[PDB]
This record gives sequence, C-alpha cells and structure tokens, in this order.
Amino acid sequence: DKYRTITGMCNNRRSPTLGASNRAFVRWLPAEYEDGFSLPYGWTPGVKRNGFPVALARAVSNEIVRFPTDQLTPDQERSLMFMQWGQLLDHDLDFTPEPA
Amino acid sequence: DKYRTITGMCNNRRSPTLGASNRAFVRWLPAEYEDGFSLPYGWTPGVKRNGFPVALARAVSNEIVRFPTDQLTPDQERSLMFMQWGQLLDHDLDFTPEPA
Amino acid sequence: QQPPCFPLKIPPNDPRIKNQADCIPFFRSCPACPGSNITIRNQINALTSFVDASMVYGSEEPLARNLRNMSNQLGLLAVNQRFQDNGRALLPFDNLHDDPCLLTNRSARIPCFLAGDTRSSEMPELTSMHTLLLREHNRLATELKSLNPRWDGERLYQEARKIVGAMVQIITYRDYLPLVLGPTAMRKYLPTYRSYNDSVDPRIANVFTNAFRYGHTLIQPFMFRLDNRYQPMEPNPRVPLSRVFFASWRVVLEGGIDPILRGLMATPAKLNRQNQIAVDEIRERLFEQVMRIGLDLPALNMQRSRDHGLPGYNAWRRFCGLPQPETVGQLGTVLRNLKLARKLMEQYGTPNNIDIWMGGVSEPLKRKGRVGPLLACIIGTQFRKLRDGDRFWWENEGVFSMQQRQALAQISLPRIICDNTGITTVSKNNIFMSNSYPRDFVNCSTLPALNLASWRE
Amino acid sequence: QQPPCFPLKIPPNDPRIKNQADCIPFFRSCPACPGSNITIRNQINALTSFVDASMVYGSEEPLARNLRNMSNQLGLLAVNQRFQDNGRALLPFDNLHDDPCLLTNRSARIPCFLAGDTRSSEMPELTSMHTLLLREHNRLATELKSLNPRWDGERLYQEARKIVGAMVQIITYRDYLPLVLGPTAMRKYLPTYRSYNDSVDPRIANVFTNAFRYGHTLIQPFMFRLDNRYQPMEPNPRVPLSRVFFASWRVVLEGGIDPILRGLMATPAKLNRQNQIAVDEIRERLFEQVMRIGLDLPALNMQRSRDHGLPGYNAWRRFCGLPQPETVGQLGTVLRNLKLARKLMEQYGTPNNIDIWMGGVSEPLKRKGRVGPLLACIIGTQFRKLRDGDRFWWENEGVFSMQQRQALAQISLPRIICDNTGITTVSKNNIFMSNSYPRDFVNCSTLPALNLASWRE
Amino acid sequence: AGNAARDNKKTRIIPRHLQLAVRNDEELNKLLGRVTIAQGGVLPNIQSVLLP
Amino acid sequence: RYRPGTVALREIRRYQKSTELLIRKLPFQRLVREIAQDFKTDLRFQSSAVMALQEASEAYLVALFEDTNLCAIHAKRVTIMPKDIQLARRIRGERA
Amino acid sequence: RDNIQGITKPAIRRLARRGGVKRISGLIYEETRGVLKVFLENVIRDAVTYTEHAKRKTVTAMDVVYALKRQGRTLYGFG
Ligand SMILES: *[C@@H]1O[C@H](CO[C@@H]2O[C@@H](C)[C@@H](O)[C@@H](O)[C@@H]2O)[C@@H](O[C@@H]2O[C@H](CO)[C@@H](O[C@@H]3O[C@H](CO[C@H]4O[C@H](CO)[C@@H](O)[C@H](O)[C@@H]4O)[C@@H](O)[C@H](O[C@H]4O[C@H](CO)[C@@H](O)[C@H](O)[C@@H]4O)[C@@H]3O)[C@H](O)[C@H]2NC(C)=O)[C@H](O)[C@H]1NC(C)=O
Ligand SMILES: *[C@@H]1O[C@H](CO[C@@H]2O[C@@H](C)[C@@H](O)[C@@H](O)[C@@H]2O)[C@@H](O[C@@H]2O[C@H](CO)[C@@H](O[C@@H]3O[C@H](CO[C@H]4O[C@H](CO)[C@@H](O)[C@H](O)[C@@H]4O)[C@@H](O)[C@H](O)[C@@H]3O)[C@H](O)[C@H]2NC(C)=O)[C@H](O)[C@H]1NC(C)=O
Ligand code: HEM
Ligand code: HEM
Ligand SMILES: *[C@@H]1O[C@H](CO)[C@@H](O)[C@H](O)[C@H]1NC(C)=O
Repeated sequence: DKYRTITGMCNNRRSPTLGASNRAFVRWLPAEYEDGFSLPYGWTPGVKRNGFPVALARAVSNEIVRFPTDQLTPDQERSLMFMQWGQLLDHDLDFTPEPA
Repeated sequence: DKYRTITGMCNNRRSPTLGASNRAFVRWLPAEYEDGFSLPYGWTPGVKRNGFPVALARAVSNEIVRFPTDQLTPDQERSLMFMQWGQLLDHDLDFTPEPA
Repeated sequence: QQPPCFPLKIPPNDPRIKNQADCIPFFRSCPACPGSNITIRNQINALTSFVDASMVYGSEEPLARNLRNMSNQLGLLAVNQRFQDNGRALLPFDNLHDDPCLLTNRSARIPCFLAGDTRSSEMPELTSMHTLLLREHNRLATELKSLNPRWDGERLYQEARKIVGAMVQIITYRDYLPLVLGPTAMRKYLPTYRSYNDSVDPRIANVFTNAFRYGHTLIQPFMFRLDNRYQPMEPNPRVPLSRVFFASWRVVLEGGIDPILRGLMATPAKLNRQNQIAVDEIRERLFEQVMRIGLDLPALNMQRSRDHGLPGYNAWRRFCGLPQPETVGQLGTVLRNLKLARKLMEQYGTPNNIDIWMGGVSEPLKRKGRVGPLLACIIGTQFRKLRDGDRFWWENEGVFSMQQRQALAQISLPRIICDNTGITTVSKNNIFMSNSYPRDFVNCSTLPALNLASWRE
Repeated sequence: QQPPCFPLKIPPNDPRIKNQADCIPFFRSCPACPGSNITIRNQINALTSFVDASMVYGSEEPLARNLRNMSNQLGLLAVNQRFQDNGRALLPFDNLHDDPCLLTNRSARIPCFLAGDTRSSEMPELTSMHTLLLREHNRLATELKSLNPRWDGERLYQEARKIVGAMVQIITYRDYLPLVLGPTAMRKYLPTYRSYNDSVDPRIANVFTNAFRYGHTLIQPFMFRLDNRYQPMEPNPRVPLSRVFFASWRVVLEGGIDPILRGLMATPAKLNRQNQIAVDEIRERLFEQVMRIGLDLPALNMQRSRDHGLPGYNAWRRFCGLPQPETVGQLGTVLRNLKLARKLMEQYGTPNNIDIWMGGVSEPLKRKGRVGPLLACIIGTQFRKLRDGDRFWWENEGVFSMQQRQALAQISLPRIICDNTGITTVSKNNIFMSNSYPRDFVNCSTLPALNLASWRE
Repeated sequence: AGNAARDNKKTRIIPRHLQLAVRNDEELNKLLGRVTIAQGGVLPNIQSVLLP
Repeated sequence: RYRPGTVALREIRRYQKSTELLIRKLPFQRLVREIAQDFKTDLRFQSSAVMALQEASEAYLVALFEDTNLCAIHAKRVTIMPKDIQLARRIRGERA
Repeated sequence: RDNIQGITKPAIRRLARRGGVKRISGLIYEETRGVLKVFLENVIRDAVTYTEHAKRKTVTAMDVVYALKRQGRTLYGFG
C-alpha cells in the first residue's frame, strides 16, 4: 500500500471494488423509467410522465436556451482557466461509455 | 387504481417497479465479498478477512449457541403466537430463492 | 465444492458429526444478474415487499388465478376437495415432483399443502394460521355477498382481499411490533402516521432477511396440543419438534387445527438469554426425516449472511449510530457480559468480523422488548419504510371511508380465532402477551364481531 | 429508433433543421447488465472515482503501460516522436480505425492525441493541459532521479505520479471548489479535514455526471491566442469554436500550446444569466465538420438525463432538503423570475418533470458562487465523499511526511505553467480569478518553487 | 439521556445530557415546553443567514 | 489579524457547547439584594435562591436574544437592534 | 447603589453569543439591563410575598421556585 494502484482496486480494504474502474454507478435515488426498468421517457409516443406529455429536449433548448449571441456578457471575476480546469477535473472523475 | 395488484407493480407511480416481486434487494451498505463482487468469505482456504481468519460457522454455532436443553427458561410475558405471527409476517415480506 | 453449492465445513471434535469428510448441504442464492464482472452480486425477492396478506393470495398472476374458486361466481378461495376439519375448509393439496411431505410418513401419503407461499407446510402451526386466514377470507366473502347481492365474483374477491390485508396490517402494527421493539424503539422508529410519502423506498433491505431471523431464538423444542378444556390432548400431548417438520398428515389426520391453535394461544415461548440462544432440536435435528443428515439453523443463518456479503457487526453498529467496540473490554461492556465477549473474540478475532445474526442476538434485550438495539434499529427502519411507502395503507385517505376505518379499528386476533374455528375460549387482548390458563381467557361471547354494515352499496 | 439508437426528435418550426424527417444522432449508454428482466438498468463508469490524475496515467493496466516510456530506467512518460513545441515535450499520437482529427483537416494529416482519457483531443485547450501535466511529471521524475541516483524507473515513476496526484488534489480543493460553491456552501458541505473514513462510499453518483455539466454554461464562443506581449496573435487571433472541435493540427502546426495557455489566463469567462444560458456555437454547430450535422449540447444533456432515468427537479429538491415548488408562483419565487418560470411551466407542464440539468442551471447563482443551491449541494456532497473516502489523500497521515506536506502546500498553478512552458508573465494567485492584463500579472520569478529536498533518501 | 451520554463518550448522566435528550425529541420538547433545566445549556443552532 | 465575524462565530460555537453561567455571581447577588431591598428590609437570601434566580434570568435572556435574532434576520439585517427586542417582547405579550 | 451596572457589556455579549447572535449594536445593553431589572423585580416580589406569608425572614429556594412556576416558568433542579 506504499503507492496507489492503477485500476483503483483495493483502495477500500473492506470493499476493494468500491470506487474502482469499469464498475456501475451508485444511485442516490431510484431510477425513473417509462416501463419501470429499462425504457426512457419519450421512447414510446403517446405515453405521459406523471400525467403530462413528455416535452422534446430539442424543443426545450429551442424555446428557452436560445438567445442572440451579441447579448453575451463576460465575467469580471473569473477566467477561462476556470472552465478548463472544470473540464479537466470532470474527465478525471467519470466517463460513461456507449456502444460503437 | 381501486385495488392492489397481484404482482405488486404500479404501487409507486413514479417508479412502478419499486416494491414489486422478482426484483433485486436494496443494499443499505455496500457488499463485502471475498474477491470484491462474487465470492463469499471462506470460499477459498488460506484467505483471511480484515487481517483475521474466517471462523467456520458450524464451529462457532457449536461453541456459542449450544446449550443444554434441560435449562430452558419459559417466557412468562409472551406466548407461542408471538413466534408464529412473526414467521407468518416474515413469509409475507420476503423470500430468497435458490436453484434446485 | 462447486457453484452453486457452498457446503458447510465440519470442525474437528464435532459433538454430532464424528466424520469430517461430510458436510452440511447448502446452496447459494440465485444472483440478480446471472454472471457478470461489472455488477456486484445481488439477491432476488420473490414476494411483494408490502404487508398485503401475500401469504394467501400469492405474488404471481398464475398462482393467484390458480388459488381461486373459479367454478362459482361467489369469489371464494379454493379449498381441499378430499378432507375437511369437522366440516370446515382445509388448504388445497399440491403436486410437486419431489414432495417432502410424503417422506415424513410413508403410510399416510398426504402431499404438501398449496397456498400463496411455498413454505406453508413446514410445521402444522403455519398450516393452521394459513387455514385460519383462508377461512376468514371465505367467511368475509360470503357475508359481503349476502349484504350486497348485486356484486360479481371478482368484486367480492377483491373486497375480501382488501379487508384481510387491512386486518393483517392492523394486527401487526398494533400488537406485534410494540412487543418486539419495545416502547422506546417503537416510538423512535415508528412515529404517528401522517400521510402517504411517495418518496419513501418500500423495498426490502438485504440485511433484513438476516436481521428478522431473531425469531429462531424463540422456538420451543416441542409442539403442544390441547383439548376443549385446555388439557393435554392424548395421544402425544407434546410432540418433539424434529418429528413435525413437513408433517402435514398431523393436520388432516389428527383432529385438525383446533388443538394446534389452542396450544399456540396457551403456551409460553422461550426466553432469549446470552447463555441460551437456540435449542438443540433446530440446531442438530432440523429436517432430520427429509434429508440424510440434520441441519444447523444458526450455522445456516450465518453462512447465508456470509453468502449475501453482508458487512460485519461493527459496520452495522456504525450504521445505526451506536458505538463500535474494538477490544475485548469494550465488547464486554457493550454486551454487558465478559464470558460471551471473550468467546466471541476467541472465535472471530475481532468485533468487525462478527456476523450480523450472532451480533444481533448476543446483545442484551431492550426494556419490555425482545431484540437488541441494533436489531431494533434495523427492524424499525424497515417497517417504517414499509408503512410510509405504501399507497394502499389502511389509514391512507381514499382506501377506506371513515366508517370503514372505525369498523376496522375494532378487529382483533381472538375474534378471528373464535369466529372461524371451534374454539370457544380465547385469550384476552394482545394474544402475544397472555399465555396462562385460565387466568386471562374469555368466553369469546364478550368480544364484539366485525361490523360490515358500512360496506353497503 | 431501433436500439441502441435514441435519436432526438425535431419539433416543427425549428430555426435550424427544416426537414422534420431528420434526427439528431444519439446512442444510449452501455447497461451494467446487458439483457435482464430483473435488475433496474444502470450505467457503467469506466474511470476511477478518485482525484488521482487519471487523465495522464490512464485507468487500466494495458493503456497505462502503453503510456509509459519503457525504453530507459528514468521512469518517464512517452512523448511525441515526430513533433516538438520549441524543444518541449508533446503528447504521443494515437492510432484509430476512424480518426476525427484527420477528418477536421485532411491537408495536415495530424491524428488525435493519445493520453489517459480518450477525449483529450476535443480542443487545443485540453491538449495543452495534458501536455502541461506530462511535462510537469517528466520534470519531477528528472529532478528526483538527479536528487536520488540510486532509484529505478518504477520508483521514480510512482513517486512522480504521487506528487502529481497530490498537486491536482491541492489545486482543486484549494482554488476551484471555493469559487464554485461559494464560502457559505464551502463551509456547509466541505468542512475542514478531520481524518479518514473508510465507511464513506467513494463511488460517483449517477446524477453527478449531469449536475457537473454546469460548465457548459461557461463556454465562450471563441478560442483566443495571445503572443508574448499578451496581444492578439496573428493570423486568426479569435477563432470560432466550431473550427476547433477535434482539431489537433492547431497545436502542432500553429505555434504550440503557449499562446493557448496565455489566452486561457487572460480571457474572462462567460457569465451565467437566466436569459443567457448557453451560446449558439455549442448549441447549433457542435462537431459540424466531424459529423454530418451539428449537435445540440443542452438538448444532448437533457436527453442523456432522460436516458439515465434521473428523477425530476422536485425529487432532487426534496433530496437536498429544499422547498419543492408546485405552481407557477412558487416556481417563480424560487427562481426569482416569472418569465422563465412561465416558459418552463408551459414547456414541461409541471415542476416534477423539469430536467435536473435545466433546473440546476435555471436557479439563481449563490453569493460569490457559480451554482445554485441544488447543484452546489450535489457537487459538495460528491466531492466531500471523494475526499473523505480516499485512503491516499495527501493530508491523510502516513501518505506524506510533515516536511513533504509543508513543501507541497506552497504549490501553485502559475508556478507549474511558468516552469513547464516558456511563459514569463503569469497571473497572480487564484488564477481562476485574475483575468486582466497587466492589472494582476507578475514576472513569475517571485513565485516560490517546489522544494524536493524533503524527498531525499 | 443515557443514549446522549453514550454518544458523548461519557459514563455518568449530567443535566446537560437531560437537556439534550429533552430538546431533541419532539413529543418530549412539547411536553416540557415551559420548563428550564438547571445547568442544561442550549441546543446548538446557528441561523444560515448569519453564516459566511 | 482575523476578519470581523470569525471570532464571533467561534464564540457562538464555544458558548453553545458549554453549560457554565455567563454572569458573575457576586454582582448578580448584589443586584438581587438591591432589588429585594424595596419590598422588605433586612432580608436574608439562601445561596440556592440566588442560584435559581441567576439560572432563570440567564435562560430568559437567552430565549429573548434568540427571538431578537429572528426578528433582526426577518428585517434583512445581521445586527441586533433595540427595536427587535421591543418587537419580540410585544409579540410574546410581555410589554403588550 | 448602582449594581445594575454590574451586568457588564462582555456578559451581555456572552449571553447574546449563546443565543446565536453574530453582531451586536452598542445601544442594546441598556435595553437588556432594563428587561433584566423588570424580570427580576417581578420574580423577587412574588418570592418575597411567598416568604412573608410564611412568617419568615429568609428567602428560600422553594419560594423562588414557586414564584417562577406561578408565572409559567417552571424550573427543575431546586425542589
Ligand atoms: C418524504 O420522505 C422523504 C424520505 O424520507 C426518508 O425515509 C423515511 C422512511 C424517514 O426515515 C425519513 O426521515 C427519511 O428522510 C423525505 O425526504 C428526505 O428529506 C431529508 C431532509 O430534507 C433529506 O436529507 C437531506 O439530504 C442531503 C444529504 O443527506 C445525505 O445524503 C447523502 C446521499 O447518499 C448521504 O450519503 C449522506 O448521509 C447525507 O447526509 C442534505 O441536503 C441534507 O443535509 C443537510 O440538511 C439541512 C440543509 O438545510 C441542514 O440542516 C443539515 O445540517 C444538513 O447540512 C439532508 O440530510 C433526505 O435526503 C430526503 N430523502 C429523499 C429520499 O428524498 C421527505 O422530506 C418526506 N416528505 C415529507 C413531506 O415529510
Ligand atoms: C464516517 O462517516 C460515516 C458516514 O457518514 C456519511 O458520510 C459523510 C461523508 C457525511 O456526509 C455524513 O453526514 C454521512 O452520514 C458516519 O457514520 C454515519 O453515522 C450516522 C449518524 O450516526 C448514521 O446515520 C444514522 O442512520 C440511521 C438511519 O438510517 C438512514 O438510512 C436508512 C437507509 O438508507 C434510511 O431509513 C434513512 O436514510 C436513514 O436516515 C439511524 O440510526 C440514525 O437516525 C442516523 O441517521 C449513518 O448511517 C452512518 N453512516 C454509515 C455509512 O454507516 C461516521 O460517523 C463517520 N466517522 C467518523 C469517525 O467521523
Ligand atoms: C468547453 C467546451 C466543452 C465541450 C465542447 C464539451 C462537450 C461535451 C460533449 C459533447 C459531451 C457529451 C454529452 C453526452 O454524451 O450527453 C460532454 C460530456 C460531459 N461534459 Fe462537456 N464539454 C465542454 C465543457 C465542459 C465543462 C467545462 C464541464 C464541467 C465543468 C463539462 C461537463 C461534462 C460532463 C460531466 C460530461 C459527462 C457526460 C457523460 O459522462 O456521459 N463539459 N462534453
Ligand atoms: C418456528 C420454527 C421455524 C423453523 C423450523 C424455521 C426454519 C427455517 C429455515 C430452515 C430457513 C432456511 C434458512 C436458510 O436456508 O438460510 C428459514 C428461513 C428464514 N427464517 Fe425461519 N424458521 C422458523 C421460524 C422463524 C421465525 C419465527 C422467524 C422470524 C420471526 C424466522 C425467520 C426467518 C427468515 C428471515 C428466513 C430467511 C428467509 C429467506 O431466506 O427467504 N423463522 N427458516
Ligand atoms: C369451491 O368450488 C367447489 C366446486 O365444486 C364448490 O363445491 C365449493 O363449495 C367451493 N368452495 C366454497 C368454500 O364454497
């Protein structure tokens, strides 16, 4: 235990697999799927989420997030290095693979 | 939504599969396996737990639980219906299947 | 030693099994994911995690449909078509490939009973309770049919099922849990009902299936049966427990379920003490007739806890907020016993390696309770989660009207016992507390019956 | 919509994509158990859940071994064998079946970079950071070898890796998080270090992978490069962000990483306002050259949150102990905005269905912070779990000596940047705050250097 | 009170433990709402507005 | 040097964890005797009586200061002012 | 005798700190002294009445306890 391992194994003596790589996430809350276990909301047209229809994510981005780019304002107390280190730390922390 | 469901599904509107049958248990604490994911302690000889050898379950049941039946102490404040209703409610709550 | 077999090794100088090459049979639980390297092993819960009287109506659609009386339109439950208990219903028979009930008595040839659970024929007491519940459901369905003649079979079945589930919930949370946890733990972990909290997880924890095994310490080494005068009924007034396992023929062919219920109601249980944990009948002669060698219930519990990969005693003590012992002196202080602490330290080597069951049953009992603080914490947490996270709780608004709730609040176990059974003398209220005859027994003519006049349509 | 494809549907009257039959590409995440009727679907984390500088050393044995320069006994890391940055090290190249870096510009023929993370070639900034970390590791290893000539390659590599991880942890927890959460949330969720819990779960939560995407609101629409005098470097000083995605040729053949770092130090970030969430460069022209059509980063975040089955806004508000709005007025009061609340209410229909990312970025920022109360709570909880549950934390006893910890406490990012590059003018302390030249820029000769004399053995 | 003392890593019971037991239980706090316990101190509570 | 508000928070944490009396005993006893001199002359006080008076007064003042802090926070302030004390006393029904 | 000034500014500051007060204005010490004087006057008047009814010249702790209890301020630990 002089140095760190490379795969994160045995960092926790009681549970060596805890916090290692290629392991499932920890769910702080129970999952909320359309059919209950393995289907997202919006997969099947005509279904409703808690009594309301599921909005399109692209539509939500279109009607809310969109704004003219000439109205952008800078931050007088931050720098781009803030965002870059945020990304670097995030890439340090997690990465969710998807099939090719 | 007038009566219960036999399978137990749809009891929770947000996650219909919560509390249903033929579903995985919920872990309050992370599992502690011999290798980390799929091996119980004592599966392989010579492997110790938390720096100490794993005691044979039969041995401790012999040296601790065992007591002469002659010295049984009746409970003056409870009846056998206590144990019977406990077992009945248990058979209500959970049942862990095993392969045949 | 090959999967899924996980046999129990035999230590040297075993009092019962002289040979060491033998092993106690044991099978690992079915994993949630059959074979993976990414997911930690998890187990399966084959029953609905609610207090919904799932013992009788099953937890799967085919079984539930197979358990009904489909031949009529009265919405009853299927009963035995070959035997009767003095003109009263009995559990239907079951067809199994390897029937264990036939091995107990080859001459009788009485197969195992069929109910909502596969373990309804372990001992005649569980069979008696199941038969009583089935009789109560049938009686409630008949009364509802008489009261409302326009209802169909399915409506009667559903209404009787709802009433039975509400009765079970009322009996449990009003009589059993206060006698287990004790007033302090009951008040701390089960406060007053407020409303339905849809954010409570109602699933059953993995440790609960090991924390709730404390009832294995309350088992008496005999089965007692009493006649109509609460006298030892002959022949065999007391039957050794090793001879009643999977013996359903003692129900059909030995007078029925009346003496079994009478013996249950009027016999003291076994006190749990730090020097007397479990009797030798369930420790050395479990399922003696069925299999080649007897099992070891405490050893089975501990090996099952090991199989599920549950943490040790110290981790669970830290989980519930209690202090964690580290040495022999601290363990002796916590357990209020030095000999037991020394034995545990010698056997395990550290308090962190103590199994959950042994740690839970070794702790001193709570005041006016029957479990230690750790087991009380786990059980209270689980039952609060079950009550609060249930939409169809009997006190939830919309499930029952106010008149229905008032009528249901007056139900009790003695009324059910003396309503659908030839018993005429029953214990006073809190059946689980009274165990002496005739000090606290009433004539069953003073307990009011359940009033269904509020169910009129 | 056949699996594993979950394309984003195009609403009518869309300003960008006129064809309704088209769809935005999208692939569902890999399930933990491929094929199951029991287990609830869960995702896979392919990287170590620790702040251990896994971006440079990888997270698996084969890739980590391939990343090391196993040609000498110096314990170094592999560098580019074809290109150099003014005589300085560069990231090694990578071989792939399909390489978007070549697709971005076919004339240069510059493949993507190989590092501990597969996404280290998205933009020149990430490559600059990775090269800086690699150069720092190489310099530390060389200095240790000169100071300790009796060590071998493995020992030097391990010591340099430990020092680099400690520096990353120090910089993060001392500069980044206090500017994210703000002093109040920093004190509430990340108190002073006490000791090492081994009972804290260090696994990364599923929601965090969305809750940490708030940086997508800090994206500027241009990439800026500055010369030695911190003046706009020509040609193309401000380049569009759509022309830098997966464009590694802007590093090797465009003056190296020093101008990129200079522009990184001396450019203000984009402020997050309720009427200005995300720029159009990442919202409409993401990976325009690499892919057939551009993507939508906020829409991708919402769709990924839906795919993971994360609960709604109100569930996470209740999880963090905050009031849960139910109507238009309550949502407006919580957000301190009625037009945005009305738009969200019209689009979603109920606050319980609002996505976690959108709800988090819609909340007003904290005092002297950059996240709302919900996002701040989630981030602080996750990072506290990471810090307390890590056995190899630098402040933990037995990992670093007192002299080593005292030496390591004096490090700074500007010192690393000035030592590993040719930059002579660096910003003052708290580089994540200083953004004006020459208001808060020093000569870099006054900043103290890390003392390795305590590492002598 | 004994649970409070045990969590405080002490053996005996002092009025501070009694005050901690009373003030941390909703029903007991309601019952002893206008009762002052000598040498009991106060429950630790700092408003979040005054926090830095 | 410490920025304002740090030592105050340290004192808040320290005094909320201890159980000792915060008023000097002899001045409080002298004040109690001075006040009681009006109702009767040549009065004798047990030590227990003075201790009980001190405990009751300290508890009352602490509760009043908690209510005053709530009143001040309501008005979007950090600094306790006499108007907050007056409002708390008026609402509680003491000076009403 | 101006012993009302014996309750010093640091004592009132400590009392406010125990109550969770972070910042204290300098004009509240007089108000606190007046409030304390009023409360003490009421309680001591009731205690002296109780003592006088019993035909005694010593104010016992029980009299103070009864005086506090009759004002809805029951005190535990003195009888
Ligand atoms: C409906 O039920 C909800 C669930 O109720 C739970 O289960 C039932 C059976 C009871 O036991 C009940 O007590 C349980 O809470 C309930 O929502 C719950 O509300 C609490 C209180 O708001 C939430 O706790 C807060 O959570 C976070 C972090 O806490 C833990 O989270 C991580 C996640 O794993 C754990 O690892 C750590 O142990 C963390 O401690 C915090 O936001 C917060 O701590 C801070 O709280 C306030 C902040 O203002 C400060 O005063 C404190 O000092 C802390 O700084 C709480 O701990 C809980 O998460 C939440 N559960 C769920 C599932 O959402 C809900 O309130 C019920 N509704 C009603 C109307 O009663
Ligand atoms: C090491 O840290 C552990 C865990 O601490 C958690 O994580 C750190 C980072 C902080 O965020 C802590 O606040 C977290 O708690 C500490 O042990 C914990 O002790 C607490 C307090 O005794 C335990 O909480 C108790 O849990 C019981 C209630 O069960 C809860 O969970 C169930 C199932 O999820 C559910 O019903 C509901 O969520 C309940 O709240 C109960 O006994 C009691 O009320 C209390 O809440 C907690 O469980 C412990 N955690 C673990 C993982 O065992 C240690 O104290 C700390 N060590 C040191 C030396 O400081
Ligand atoms: C600066 C330009 C950035 C670009 C071009 C970019 C691009 C992307 C893209 C396209 C994804 C995939 C999203 C998905 O698959 O759902 C992603 C993932 C992610 N991004 Fe960004 N990002 C940027 C900055 C940031 C920053 C600064 C942060 C945090 C501070 C961040 C946080 C995340 C996280 C947490 C993920 C995880 C998604 C997953 O694991 O599946 N991003 N990035
Ligand atoms: C009275 C006679 C009883 C007998 C003969 C008996 C027998 C058994 C046996 C052999 C098992 C299998 C354990 C294993 O294979 O690991 C079991 C399971 C179990 N028993 Fe008992 N039991 C009795 C009563 C009780 C009572 C009264 C309780 C609780 C109050 C209880 C709690 C449990 C639990 C929780 C399980 C685990 C359930 C599962 O694994 O699915 N038992 N019982
Ligand atoms: C169950 O069905 C059979 C069909 O023959 C019927 O005779 C019997 O009465 C039914 N059970 C009850 C309890 O009515």
